[PDB]
Amino acid sequence: MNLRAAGPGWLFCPADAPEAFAAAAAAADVVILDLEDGVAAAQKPAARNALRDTPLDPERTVVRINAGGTADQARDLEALAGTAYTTVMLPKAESAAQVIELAPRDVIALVETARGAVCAAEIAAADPTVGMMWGAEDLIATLGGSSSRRADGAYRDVARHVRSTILLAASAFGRLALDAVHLDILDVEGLQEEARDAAAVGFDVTVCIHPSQIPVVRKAYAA
Amino acid sequence: MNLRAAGPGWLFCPADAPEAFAAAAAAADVVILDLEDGVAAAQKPAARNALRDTPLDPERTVVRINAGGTADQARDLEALAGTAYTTVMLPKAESAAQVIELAPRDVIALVETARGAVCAAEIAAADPTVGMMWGAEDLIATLGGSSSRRADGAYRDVARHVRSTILLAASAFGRLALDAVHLDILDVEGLQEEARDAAAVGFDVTVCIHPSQIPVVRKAYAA
Amino acid sequence: MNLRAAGPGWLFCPADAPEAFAAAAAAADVVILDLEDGVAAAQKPAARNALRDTPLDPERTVVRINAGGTADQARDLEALAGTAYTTVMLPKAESAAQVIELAPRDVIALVETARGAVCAAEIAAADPTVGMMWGAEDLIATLGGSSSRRADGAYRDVARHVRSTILLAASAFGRLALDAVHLDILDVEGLQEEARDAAAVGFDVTVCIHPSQIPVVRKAYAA
Repeated sequence: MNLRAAGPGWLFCPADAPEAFAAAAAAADVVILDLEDGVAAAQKPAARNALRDTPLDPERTVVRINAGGTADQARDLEALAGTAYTTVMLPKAESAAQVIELAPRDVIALVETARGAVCAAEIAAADPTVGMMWGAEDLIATLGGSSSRRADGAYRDVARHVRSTILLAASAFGRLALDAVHLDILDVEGLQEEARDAAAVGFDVTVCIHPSQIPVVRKAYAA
Repeated sequence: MNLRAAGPGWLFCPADAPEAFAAAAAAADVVILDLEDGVAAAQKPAARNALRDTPLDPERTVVRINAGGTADQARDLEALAGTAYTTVMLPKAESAAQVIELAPRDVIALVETARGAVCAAEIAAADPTVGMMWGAEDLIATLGGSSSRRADGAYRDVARHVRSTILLAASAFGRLALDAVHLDILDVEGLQEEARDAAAVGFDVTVCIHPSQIPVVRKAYAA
Repeated sequence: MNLRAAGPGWLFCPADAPEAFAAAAAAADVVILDLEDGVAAAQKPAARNALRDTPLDPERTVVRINAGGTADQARDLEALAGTAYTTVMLPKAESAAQVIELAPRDVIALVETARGAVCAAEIAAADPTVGMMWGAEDLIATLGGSSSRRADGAYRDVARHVRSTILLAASAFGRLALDAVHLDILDVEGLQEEARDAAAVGFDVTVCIHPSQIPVVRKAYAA
């Protein structure tokens, strides 16, 4: 894809909700159709049919698949064979090997565990990689913690550490850098603060979970 | 050991003070009997006899030995042969090789130098490792600095950087993560702040230097 | 050189301004004569003649050359052959290989790109390296960003992350650690804050762009 030519506003859309695909695509620069956490276990088969029967522009759509080694991932790759999509987002990306095994597709590696952070440069360097993203929620969960943000709302240090790690790793290997979702959708002040910072430090994209976030991201990345 | 089954409150006890061993063990989840800085050069021989003649429960006790390559470390390992202890804490841990050479014992690697930080993942991955700890005092000392904390009491950036480095490295390799000692014992406010943060980001343990710290650690790690 | 014996106040002096070399050397502990950004494309040939015809004490002077693989770097190394200088500062240092290729000279590697940060330990370990420096301006520029500092004047997280990375990498390999320039020359409050922090965490040097900065650096590093 020409991912860098598309704007900074990427938007997750659960793949079991095809009646929303068209609105997502007109609201966003790029849509991430999601087969992992946006979709309940029981509705994943249905998401996979929707992925095949309701297409979006493949130059502006990526698919978030399930994690390395899972049965769900194998079922997802089977469903993708029926589409025109070329670019997948790998959750819980923990090794170069997990990226390589997705060739010949392009991969955005979403690093949200300790192992992924420690191996960030190896992941970024892997031949299929075209982008690196980070997520604070599952990072804190898999570390054994309870809260990604302190009381005043700033990320805790380890999240801030991983953020920089992934920005550097992506940029060292010429990859797109994607900043993490702002989970408090109505907190537009917080999102503006993060997206302006993201833009200023050289993130390419801030990923969004609701269409209302897109304008604020696009404005933050203006100059 | 089943270190994860024991609580979050670990407590250093100088090994030259056997009259205190029993009180330490009833106050703490785990006791670290110390052969390094808690004991003066001249009293180390005596600590080593105390280590042999006054035993603690080996399921709930670890021994802090001296650093790699030192004569003191060799004398410590000789004294440990006479005990039931299985798990040692290696100060100034700087390489996988320093951990490997302690096999077949289990090792908590205490990283408190630049080299240890740079090599954190290699240290964490080493087969004997069961835990990773960090210490800010000797990190700053060996870097050539003078102060681990700024005027408002927060750690300086490099300490905060090492903290996250060791949390990630431990968690990437399935190891226990131990947060650094709060040296200002009477500053219970500061300890509560650090331990609640430690718990929230997935530290398993906060290490203590005085029995009064244990309750505050155990409460911070509650939920 | 005996770089550690010289003071903490290093000062850049554009190499096209030889009428200023003597004043720079009396104002500073060490002078960095600059062939890269302090000198415009058209004046570089002239800088190189000045470097040869107006000598400074080689025990107290280093030369900032141009980047790896550039024609300018090759012209710089040709000009240096005519001098008594032994120690060069490599901008945009990105690999051990870029340092090795400068042997047998001593090298201060100035890390100011993502690749340099990711490869910091490899760079520090390289045999010619005697020092590591970082720069926030070109780090942010090459990452694709616009601002190294937030509104309240603190560095953005990625700069703070690289700072610590380079301090650790230098110290892990016994190298001098050089803290980044304070670009707002008249902001002596900001420089004092950074230099006192630098000194406290074990930086050896804070690099300066104007002679007025030297006293404030030397006082910050006192004890």
